[PDB]
Amino acid sequence: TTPLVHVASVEKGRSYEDFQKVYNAIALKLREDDEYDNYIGYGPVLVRLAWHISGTWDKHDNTGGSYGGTYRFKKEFNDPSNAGLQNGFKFLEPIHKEFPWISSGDLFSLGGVTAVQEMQGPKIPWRCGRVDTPEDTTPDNGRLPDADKDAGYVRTFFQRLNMNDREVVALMGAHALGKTHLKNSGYEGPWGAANNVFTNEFYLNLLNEDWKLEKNDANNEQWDSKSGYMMLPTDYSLIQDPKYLSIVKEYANDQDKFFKDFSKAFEKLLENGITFPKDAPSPFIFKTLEEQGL
Amino acid sequence: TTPLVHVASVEKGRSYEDFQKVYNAIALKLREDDEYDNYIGYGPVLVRLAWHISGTWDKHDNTGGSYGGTYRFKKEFNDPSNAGLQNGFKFLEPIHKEFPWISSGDLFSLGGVTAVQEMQGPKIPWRCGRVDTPEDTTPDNGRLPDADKDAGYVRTFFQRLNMNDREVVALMGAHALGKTHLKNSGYEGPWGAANNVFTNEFYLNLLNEDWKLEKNDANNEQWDSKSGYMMLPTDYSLIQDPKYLSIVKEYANDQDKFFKDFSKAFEKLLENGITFPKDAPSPFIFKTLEEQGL
Amino acid sequence: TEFKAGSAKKGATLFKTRCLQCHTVEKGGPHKVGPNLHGIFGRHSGQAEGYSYTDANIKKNVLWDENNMSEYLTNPKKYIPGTKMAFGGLKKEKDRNDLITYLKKASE
Ligand code: HEC
Ligand code: ZNH
Ligand code: ZNH
Repeated sequence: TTPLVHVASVEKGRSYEDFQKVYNAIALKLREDDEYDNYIGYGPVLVRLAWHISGTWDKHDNTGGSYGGTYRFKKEFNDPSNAGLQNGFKFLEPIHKEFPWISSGDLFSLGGVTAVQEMQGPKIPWRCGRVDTPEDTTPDNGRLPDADKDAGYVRTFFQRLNMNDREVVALMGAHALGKTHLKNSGYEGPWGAANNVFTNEFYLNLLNEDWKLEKNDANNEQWDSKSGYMMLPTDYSLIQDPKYLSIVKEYANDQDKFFKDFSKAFEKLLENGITFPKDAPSPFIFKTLEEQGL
Repeated sequence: TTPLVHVASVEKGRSYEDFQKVYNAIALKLREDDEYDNYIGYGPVLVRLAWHISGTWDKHDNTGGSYGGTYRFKKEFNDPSNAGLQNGFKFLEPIHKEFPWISSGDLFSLGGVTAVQEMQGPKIPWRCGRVDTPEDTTPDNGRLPDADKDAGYVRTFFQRLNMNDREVVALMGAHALGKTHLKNSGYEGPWGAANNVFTNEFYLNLLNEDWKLEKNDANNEQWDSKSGYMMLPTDYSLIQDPKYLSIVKEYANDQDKFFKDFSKAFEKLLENGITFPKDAPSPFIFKTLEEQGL
Repeated sequence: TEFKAGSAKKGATLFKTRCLQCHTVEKGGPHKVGPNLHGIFGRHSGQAEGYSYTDANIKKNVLWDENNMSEYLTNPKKYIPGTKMAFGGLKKEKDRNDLITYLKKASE
């Protein structure tokens, strides 16, 4: 009979050029408002936002995911696992006032694709068609992963998102971006030095640094290195598990392979739960600000 | 008085492979001894050397040129205009002892071809067969041009080398390489920023930079730019004469046309004075170090 | 010059947030992810001791003066292609002049 079918419906009248304009607006504000979070900028919080709105998906009943844009509603907004993300929402709201036609899900997911590309990351094909759903369909709190867990948890959690080993290791590489904030998650510090430039640094740091398990100021345990970097227990679990470890090594040695796998996995993450019709256009690959001469 | 015939004679039993081996030895030493002259390397001095030995040629009586390899002797070795070239000779002598069968003229001219190719320049066809001639075939000093000069002098000088307007403007493009040293020629500074890579920068700088005639520490006058580049009066004469100017504009816009014309003119320069038998093998195009894996 | 001169106090905040995670400005200082930036003004690209640079940063060999440094910090992988400097770029002229003013006083 079947689950929730979330059919994609392109916004009334819009095409590639219209979405390139939304990308351009997000990309420009990313360049302009560069002072945020001690000059890291809004890039990392935008990709975390794109992930958190997507990560609520449950493959078993097709609830959650990026489709509904349910983050705009109270329950999901005040999820404590979403602390810090309100800055990403505040960034995106004047862009939503500039383009009122775009759905909440399309804007939230486009924000992530824009951030990765603008931080010199791989091109991430993106599809439009997410439609805003009522307040009903708002997923319950607790669907996002806990950072204080092991490899078995990471593997089992990501199965709910239809992600295999390669896809989860690839997806976790986004931790090369930004930092953990004590006030938000109870964890403190960056995973790397290049906070706002997408690289394979996550995997290089996991392998090449000497990690030690210490307690932070929120009494949570994290893995810290002498260089001033940190790893959540879920990040460090990627080198404790033998199958995850070989993929971490593969990506530390090959940034091109990481880019290609991340691009596919991130697009899948943002598209999970959406049924795209066959009359629907092929995925859009947006031109960066640099490619447009900026 | 009546003209000197210089017949090319291939070194007994030597072919393509033998010369590729000499090319590889020069090329490897070029990569190894990269410390020299503030990391510019020995590349530029090798092409300057190939030009200096070839530029001694006089078409009217067929004296000099690359054939005899007469630079090794005292008279042409201590010519003032040859100041700084001793380094090129010092570089090539262990390669000569490694391959004692190769003639001096062949090694000197091959050093130039090797330098151009290894610095990402055009492929320059090269012919073997130069034969070592004695101390008295050694040309008198003052056959190389004076830098202090104008367009009319440059034209008339190059007529002695059977070079037309296109050939001389193309040849002067080698000035994209290295620099002038006060202790050597009485001129100081580079013509461009990309000193160790063969490009059309000489022409781009000659046209796009704001030049000012200034006196140097050796009391000679040169044209200087605010970017720290210089032009010899003979170089600047290329934009003072209308015929040379059109060709400078042409090469500044089209690097591929410069590459093609330079290869032809450089080969002609290195072959001036030599009579090749129909016998004799076809010109060799050597593979670069990169093309061989290395 | 072609570049102006700003506040060394702002450039201090710009360095501790965008450069310190890889660089250090005192004499005889540590080589972290990036080199020691002391004495970088008046020196050629890739001449500081005890560090393994890329072949692209060595072969560019430009004298680091306040003007060609501004062209570097705006887009690092454009001016020197193939460099391992993972940096986004200082797009604002004010952010560039303030940082150079600090680097002129801290690295000399
Ligand atoms: C870490 C991820 C970096 C950040 C952020 C910044 N830089 Fe850096 N820088 C880094 C590396 C790994 C290197 C070496 C590059 C190579 O190809 O080997 C550099 C180099 C420089 C240099 C050149 C040094 C020299 O050639 O002698 C300079 C002048 C420099 N970096 C400056 C600089 C400034 C002022 C920054 C702050 C905004 C900055 N860098 C950030 C790595 C990283
Ligand atoms: C296992 C799983 C997991 C986990 C648990 C996590 C967790 C987390 C945490 C805790 C944090 C912090 C917050 C704060 O602010 O403090 C983060 C961040 C984060 N994150 Zn992540 N993650 C993850 C995955 C992920 C993914 C998948 C992605 C995508 C792709 C991401 C992206 C992110 C980012 C980018 C960030 C940033 C933010 C900022 O900086 O702002 N992420 N993260
Ligand atoms: C007109 C004409 C002429 C003249 C005058 C000249 C001149 C010259 C001079 C002065 C110099 C300097 C030296 C020193 O070191 O100081 C040079 C260099 C020189 N050069 Zn060039 N040239 C010429 C041509 C030429 C040519 C033709 C070529 C080739 C092809 C050349 C190549 C050269 C080089 C490359 C150099 C650089 C070197 C180094 O750096 O080492 N060249 N020269």
